[PDB]
Amino acid sequence: LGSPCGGRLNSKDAGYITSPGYPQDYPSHQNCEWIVYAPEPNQKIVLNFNPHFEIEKHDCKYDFIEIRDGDSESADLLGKHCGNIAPPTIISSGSMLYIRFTSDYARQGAGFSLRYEIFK
Amino acid sequence: QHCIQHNHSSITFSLLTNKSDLEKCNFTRLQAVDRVIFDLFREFHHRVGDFPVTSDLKCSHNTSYRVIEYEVTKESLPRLQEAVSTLFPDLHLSEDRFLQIQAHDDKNCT
Ligand SMILES: *[C@@H]1O[C@H](CO)[C@@H](O)[C@H](O)[C@H]1NC(C)=O
Ligand SMILES: [Ca+2]
Repeated sequence: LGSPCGGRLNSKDAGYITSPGYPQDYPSHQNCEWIVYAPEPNQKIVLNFNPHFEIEKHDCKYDFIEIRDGDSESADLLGKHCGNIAPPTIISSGSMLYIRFTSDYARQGAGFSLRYEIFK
Repeated sequence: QHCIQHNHSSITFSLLTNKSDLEKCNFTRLQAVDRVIFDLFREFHHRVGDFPVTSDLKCSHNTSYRVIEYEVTKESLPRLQEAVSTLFPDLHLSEDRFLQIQAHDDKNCT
């Protein structure tokens, strides 16, 4: 239970996933991993980001959030977002969603926040 | 055109349109390799004040091609324009461009 950020979350109760310290500036050298899953295999997950969204942009090479369609990091990529504009609504294809936030050494911003729930 | 003159060397400020291939500034590296561009940079940057994290700021880390480059965005523009205005009165930036600071070792401001 040492991990500063991340974890497996059960989506039957809607919750939130945020960069460490949001809305304040996230730390440097971060490497958070989330897995949110639906209780039963038929359901799917839908994410909605908050409009306040500040991640260092450099073609998303340094600070970024990435979303993929499954448990592993090798699942099909749904998006890798940085910059000023929050990403649109994401809807899982299966019943598992992989989320990861990465921070480098230099400059930080407010970060991201999203809310996960079961679709419909 | 918009430039400052020193001793057989000049620092020109220019507005460019195409995205450069430069990488993020590494200030510790940029300090060690060429301190002239770095102290110039920090004189300029303090006038700039708050520069948005979500606007790129890239560096050459080269002595033959010494360039610091800001990205002029919706948010970048006001602070960058207020700063450049202090030095040059004929430089008015605009969105979706890049303001680039190049150092020339022997060409002068003419
Ligand atoms: C920045 O430059 C220094 C050299 O001054 C180097 O040791 C360091 O690894 C660089 N940082 C990154 C993130 O590459
Ligand atoms: Ca960063």
